[PDB]
Amino acid sequence: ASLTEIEHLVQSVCKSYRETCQLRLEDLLRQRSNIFSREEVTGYQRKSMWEMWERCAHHLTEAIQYVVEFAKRLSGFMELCQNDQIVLLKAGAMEVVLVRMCRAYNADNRTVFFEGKYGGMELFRALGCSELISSIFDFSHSLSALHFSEDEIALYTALVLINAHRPGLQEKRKVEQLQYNLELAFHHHLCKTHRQSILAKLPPKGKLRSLCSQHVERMQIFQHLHPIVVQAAFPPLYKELFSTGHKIIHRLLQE
Ligand SMILES: Cc1c(CN2CCN(C(=O)C3CCCC3)[C@@H](C)C2)cc(F)cc1NC(=O)c1cccc(C#N)c1
Repeated sequence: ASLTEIEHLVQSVCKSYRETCQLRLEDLLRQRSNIFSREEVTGYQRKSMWEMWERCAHHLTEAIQYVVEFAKRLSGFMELCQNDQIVLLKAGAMEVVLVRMCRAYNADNRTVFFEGKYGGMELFRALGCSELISSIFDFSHSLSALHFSEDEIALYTALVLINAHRPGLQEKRKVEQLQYNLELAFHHHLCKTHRQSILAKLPPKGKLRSLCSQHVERMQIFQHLHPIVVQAAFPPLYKELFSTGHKIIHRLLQE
């Protein structure tokens, strides 16, 4: 790629992201005074572990589905073979969702948007995975310290997804070339806006992987203790991507 095509790639990624956000950033910031009362928080904490897991699993499936659309809209992704399309989504989808969580994070009061209002991490105590919750909140705290623009989150999450080191890629070189162009795009936009300082502050790739594997771990614990719940009440896309016990992704991609 030459320079003018890199700048074209920057706009293409920013637009693909814009069209595939679960909510506009405005909508998330207009709601910041809308906070769960002490009684609604006690309601969340008195809920059973399995109902809370189901409501979070449902919420994650919606977020993941917008990430699939982002991938379908992302320049060059549909050109990869279906096997690498699925390998990339299987590994990266939760990661992009983890990065995207910071838009719904309010670092003043340390609350997150969840089912219509903002609450702190004590909302999720019924999950019984307080370590993972703390890590997500801290991760989201770190990303918010960097004051990402929407364009930056667009470019960063594109690289989070288009990772040519994912085990199982059949056209590894074709993914590396796409990855290189997106990296060029990202770094060009950072340079043009005088934001290269954030390069040293981005989370290591082992942190995003750590959060994901912890998600799979705590969920496998939960599913062991409640196997019918996951079978009966968890969204199919969520079970495919994560549980012990490629086809919904297949159809999401075909459509
Ligand atoms: C809810 C939320 C948490 C809390 N966290 C606990 C449960 N979860 C798990 O993974 C649990 C850990 C293992 C199983 C479930 C996450 C889903 C969420 C942190 C955070 F930083 C942001 C959010 N909310 C959003 O990001 C959000 C919500 C609605 C719309 C949009 C948009 N656009 C974004």
